Amino acid sequence: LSKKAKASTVDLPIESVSLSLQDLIGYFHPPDEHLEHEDKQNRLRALKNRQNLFQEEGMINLVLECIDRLHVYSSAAHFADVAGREAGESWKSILNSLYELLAALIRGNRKNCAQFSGSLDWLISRLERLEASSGILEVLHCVLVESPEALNIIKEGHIKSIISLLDKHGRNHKVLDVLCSLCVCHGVAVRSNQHLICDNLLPGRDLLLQTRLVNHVSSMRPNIFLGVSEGSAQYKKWYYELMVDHTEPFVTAEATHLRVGWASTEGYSPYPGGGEEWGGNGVGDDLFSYGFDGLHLWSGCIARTVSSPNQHLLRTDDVISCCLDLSAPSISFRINGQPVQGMFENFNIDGLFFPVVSFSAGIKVRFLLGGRHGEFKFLPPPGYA
Amino acid sequence: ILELTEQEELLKFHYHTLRLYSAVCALGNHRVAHALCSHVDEPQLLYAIENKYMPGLLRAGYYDLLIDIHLSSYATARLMMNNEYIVPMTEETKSITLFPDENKKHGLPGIGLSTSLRPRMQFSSPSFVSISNECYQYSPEFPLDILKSKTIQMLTEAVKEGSLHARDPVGGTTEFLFVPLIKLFYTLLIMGIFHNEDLKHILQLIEPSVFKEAPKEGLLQMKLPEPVKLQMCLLLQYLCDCQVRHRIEAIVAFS
Amino acid sequence: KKSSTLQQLISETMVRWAQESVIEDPELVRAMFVLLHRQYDGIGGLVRALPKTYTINGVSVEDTINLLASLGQIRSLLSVRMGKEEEKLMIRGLGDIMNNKVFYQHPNLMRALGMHETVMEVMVNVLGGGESKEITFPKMVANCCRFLCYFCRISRQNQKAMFDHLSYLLENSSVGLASPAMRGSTPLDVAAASVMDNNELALALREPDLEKVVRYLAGCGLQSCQMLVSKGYPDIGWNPVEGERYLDFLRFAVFCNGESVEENANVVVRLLIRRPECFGPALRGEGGNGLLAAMEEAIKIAEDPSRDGPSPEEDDTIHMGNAIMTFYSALIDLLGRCAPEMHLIHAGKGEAIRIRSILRSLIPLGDLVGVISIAFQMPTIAKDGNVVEPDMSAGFCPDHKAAMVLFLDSVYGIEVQDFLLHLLEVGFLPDLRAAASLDTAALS
Amino acid sequence: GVEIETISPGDGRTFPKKGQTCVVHYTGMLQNGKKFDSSRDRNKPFKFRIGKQEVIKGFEEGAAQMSLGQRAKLTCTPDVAYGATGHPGVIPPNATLIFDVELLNLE
Amino acid sequence: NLFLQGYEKSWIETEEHYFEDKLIEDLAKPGAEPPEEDEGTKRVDPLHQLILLFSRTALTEKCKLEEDFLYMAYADIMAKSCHDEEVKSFEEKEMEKQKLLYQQARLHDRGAAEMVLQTISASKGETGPMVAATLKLGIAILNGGNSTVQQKMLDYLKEKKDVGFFQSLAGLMQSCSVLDLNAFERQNKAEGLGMVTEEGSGEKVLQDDEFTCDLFRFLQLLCEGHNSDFQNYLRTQTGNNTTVNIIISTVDYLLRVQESISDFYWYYSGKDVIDEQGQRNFSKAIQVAKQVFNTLTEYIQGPCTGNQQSLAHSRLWDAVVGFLHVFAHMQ
Repeated sequence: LSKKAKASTVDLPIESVSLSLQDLIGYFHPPDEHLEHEDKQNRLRALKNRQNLFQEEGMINLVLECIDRLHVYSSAAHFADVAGREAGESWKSILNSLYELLAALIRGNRKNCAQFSGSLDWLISRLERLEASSGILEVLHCVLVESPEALNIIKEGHIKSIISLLDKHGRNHKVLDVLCSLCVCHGVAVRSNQHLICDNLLPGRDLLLQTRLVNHVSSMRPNIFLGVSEGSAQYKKWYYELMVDHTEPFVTAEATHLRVGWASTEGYSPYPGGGEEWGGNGVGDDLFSYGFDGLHLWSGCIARTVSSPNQHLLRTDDVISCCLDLSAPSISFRINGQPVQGMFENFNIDGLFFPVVSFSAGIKVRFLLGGRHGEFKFLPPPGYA
Repeated sequence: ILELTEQEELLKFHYHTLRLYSAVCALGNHRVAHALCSHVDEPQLLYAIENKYMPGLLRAGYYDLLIDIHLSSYATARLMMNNEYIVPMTEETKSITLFPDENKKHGLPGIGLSTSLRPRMQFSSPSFVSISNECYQYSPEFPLDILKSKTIQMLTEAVKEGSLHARDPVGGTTEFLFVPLIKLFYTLLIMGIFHNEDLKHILQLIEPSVFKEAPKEGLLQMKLPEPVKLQMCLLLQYLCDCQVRHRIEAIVAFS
Repeated sequence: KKSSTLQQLISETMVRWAQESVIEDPELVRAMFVLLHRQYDGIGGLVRALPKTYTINGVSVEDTINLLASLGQIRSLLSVRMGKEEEKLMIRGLGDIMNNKVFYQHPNLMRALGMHETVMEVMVNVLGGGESKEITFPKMVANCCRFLCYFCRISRQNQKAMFDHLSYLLENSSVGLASPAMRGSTPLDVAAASVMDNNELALALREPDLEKVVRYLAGCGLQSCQMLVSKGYPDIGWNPVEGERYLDFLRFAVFCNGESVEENANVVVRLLIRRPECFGPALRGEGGNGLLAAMEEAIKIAEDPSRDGPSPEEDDTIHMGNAIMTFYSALIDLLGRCAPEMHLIHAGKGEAIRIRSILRSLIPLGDLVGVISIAFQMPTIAKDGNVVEPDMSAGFCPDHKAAMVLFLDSVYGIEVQDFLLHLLEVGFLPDLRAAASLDTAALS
Repeated sequence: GVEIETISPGDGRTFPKKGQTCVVHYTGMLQNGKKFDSSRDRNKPFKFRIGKQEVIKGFEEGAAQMSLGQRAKLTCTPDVAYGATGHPGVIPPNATLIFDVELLNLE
Repeated sequence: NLFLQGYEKSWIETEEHYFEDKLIEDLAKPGAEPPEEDEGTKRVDPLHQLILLFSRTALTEKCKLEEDFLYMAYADIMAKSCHDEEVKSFEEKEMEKQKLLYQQARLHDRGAAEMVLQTISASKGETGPMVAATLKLGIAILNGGNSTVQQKMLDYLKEKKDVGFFQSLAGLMQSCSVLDLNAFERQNKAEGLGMVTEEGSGEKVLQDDEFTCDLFRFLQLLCEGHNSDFQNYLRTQTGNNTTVNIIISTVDYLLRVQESISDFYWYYSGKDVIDEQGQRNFSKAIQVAKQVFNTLTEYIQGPCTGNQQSLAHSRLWDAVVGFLHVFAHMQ
């Protein structure tokens, strides 16, 4: 078929090959666990004898040759164009069966795994191919588990190819198992493999799941809902204050969270919009809240450094004056009476707004909402209520 | 991370990731252990050790990661030196006797003056701002006093709770509850960090009646699973080794 | 009842568990019954512990701690695959121990700690890794062999302990024979140190080991050195460099404390005469020229630069004339040491008479007399006044004639005034005259 | 090549002198916000004696620009940071480092 | 340090306390079975579990019999729990016989005979302390000609068609040692030079006489009581693919030991007095040859015509001729 002989002229025993591959896999099937010890040992002895005879007659090289000649076609459709549409159907199944047969031939056999060390490099070269990735991974795992000599051949290129398989195919734990086998074999550590895997997998922090301790953050708000709409009785400018009676910068190893500002609901529901009910997220961690933390304005989980006279993180005896103006959408802040030259504006005003403070543990704060609910320490800006 | 009780695929991948961390730091790779101290830090390790809602696979993986990063090197060194007795001939050495007093009753195993030479325990401070490389000798530091206190407290809680055969063991199974905790305990005991009153409380936890200092039901009476029984066998093996070492030192003193 | 004792508690606990359930874990069963046997064999614990118990005085505590730390590093490096960094670390550790004073002052402590076993394990790992192909990390093998040689030299008990590894070292005797400055850093050197000047171990030496050594010597005498011919040396038909090493090991096997071990000497003589190719091209006994002719051809080779050097201290340049000289000299020395005793000859032992007759048939007296009569190269004073001194490592040396004299005295002996005066006139007196002439201040 | 921002002010007078040991608490983040190092995690103040090349020079002079009792954000470019090589296993090549550093003491 | 080593050699090692019978009795006890009231299939007791562990380890396929201190110690314990050993009454002797039968039943009711057969088979003809302990345990459970133990051993061998057992037996016979004049003369030269014997007796001459005696005593105990089944099976194993003639192997070893005894006779014929070391060597070699002769007699008594013909056509007559020469001159 590669020489372009007529498809009808040359014959592929596709069905015979499939049946023989299934029969060979059954022939090399390992013993079941539930059997008695004597029968299990007899089955293992027979399997080892079969593997030794196949290796001595060189069946592994024949299986490798079949795999190599099947790999010249990139897909079942390509094999169907070259060799017929039934052969195209059977191509992927035959490749999988061939890889399974190779793995069964070499599994648990130290001599066979050691002899596969020379061809180990050829095996890894086709890790990227989706049709053969799983079978190549299983064969590699068996070889690395059994033969230290084959482990001695794996190099930086092979390790990087395995890590690239992780990078391009997603989170597969069998790749991690292969890397563990590379790290340690028969209680003997390979410093080179350990260093390579570390330096080429950990610093990226883009594939493995990353863990961190996060302080719990809770939010408190008054039962006040402010909105703007055409032909509504709602006022449009509002003002309030927050006084920090006490805050401890580091209760834990993570910095204390304290943010003050405004938040918006989704539509006219009383529930705060677009945020997590619990977790480490506070004001300004989504596009429904708008926060100030003394140094940064927070929105959409993004901070922006904002200047102020003697700028500092919110501390003891700090008075933050929050101003909301829905006429022209704007949110402004004053720290200890001095203006903060940063503003939130042109945000969505189709929902109800309310004052909000977000915090981790270690704070004492006081809402000053005016009137009989806290006397203001500064005169509100003109027009604001 | 407590949702990984219900995300199965993420749980499996993260457990194998922890196994990969252990493999890359295995057998005294102090540079890799220092590197891993950046990815899995001491507060994370302590929280994973103590949390009761932790998935069992992740709990075992994090116990193993703590032991492998911070404890395994010195534990293995002391285990290699375990079966050898180099006893200096000092006044302290001449002081040891077989029995504490005239009433020839065995002292509590591991408690008492021991003078045989042991490997020196040294640790390095993990700091990625520092550019010195000497820290690549010795394993990274960990708070051993805090680790001892937490291990004793959780072991007492587990002994009290599992004796009731509760339907909610930490980690989901009695194995997940006891195997990692007893493993970390046995590693600390091998290193010999425990001293005096801590070791007395420990011996009372193992067996209150036998180790009563001259009702309560110890670990050996709790109908344990087979891995837990294996760990207890290791523990009693170490106690017998301590008795043998005391006998050797006293023999030298008399000699 | 309350156990009152950890021993009773453990016994009861293991028995109770075993009768409470059928344990499905073989490891758990093994641990349980090991613990129970420990409880019932408290004597055995001491039986195993006292041999590994060692006491030291207060002044040695710091040095012992440093030695134990180095030994711990070396033991820990057994659990990692050997590489360049591991090689450096263990070389440093072995150097630290060899520089430690407790290593010399407490050989029994080292033997109890089993340091020789650890270093042998490392050497086994390194050699087995690529035993068939080129030896990876030869410097580790050299350092390990040097350490084991020092260990053997420390004490006789250390020598006896290392003697138990003779078979493996003999199987690996050909690791670094061809490389110069690898002298004293080979498994054959370790094997030689395991027997050197120890009559008990020399007598404990058995025939198969000597047969191994003789087989290696025959291989050297029949085939050339493949590495030397790959580095350009002319392809002569034999391997004097390795032949001399094997002959030296046989010399240590047959000669001990200034007296010949008769059993080993007879066995080695029988094996050598059964494999006549062990004697070299001159003494092949079929078409080969005499020993004097071999010495003269080696002289011509040494003073011909093309036949000596590779032509593309010793380093790459192994002087082949000197190598042939040293091979024949070592063979003659070994035979002379294998010669029987004069008291045995006088008593008339048939075995001694037969061995002496065999050696006389091997080596004619005229060959020895002529080789002794061969003249030396002399250090001269140039017109500038500086000493023009020949490189003895590349030419004829007095040690060859010393071996000649040893064989002549042990096998033939000087018993007639005519032969004594003839030998004095031809070979001895010129040497004394030259030594007397070398009595100037600069030339001495 | 170090950019300093005040988080909480110090005395504004007492600064590290040559041959002096700075005792600090720092938290190290990659430029994307991922934490890689922290002395507060280990509960041990970090001590370094200035001018003797103990730490990365970015951290060095950024601390040197700080007054006693001050908390600051230190942005160190890769040239003053580990740079093109990075730090194997923790810091990727060409990484900008942000440090939250508080000078606890001078001794 | 010298005192520590000498004390270990002279007091700790010489300390002997007897616990094997009590330990085996404790391990054979079921534990609170009616109290857990399961009343199902009876669980195997701790001794049965231990014997099963050893049997499984022996049955596991390996290229070499791995040395196991646990197996050695517990095989020694089980062997010592059986024998538990001027003139005696008939009642006393009968009580001793019944006690020995009960002690052997404690082990062979739990698979001990199958375990020792499996360990011998897994030895694969390589002598060692494992094989020595296994042979001692087999002798302990076969002492007195235990018909039940013999029947169990034969039934297991016939069921499993264990050619490896007989191949290992032949290998052990071939590996059994004999007297060595070379070693004896080297030792005499060493003593004449005057070096102190670091080993107690310089036992290298006739390396393992105790092991050889144990092997041939086990073979004799297999056929004790004119057991036609074994005294035919050892000659030929009908149901097996291959057959090893244990009778011929025994007579070959007898020939070897006779040649060695003749070697010592010819060495000592000229000398007026026999040295103490030589006399000890004669004693050990004569003991070994006596055990071999007893084993052959047990092979052929209860007339086993096949064994008789095999020995008649074997090399027995040459060994008998050599022994007759040695007797007629040393008398």
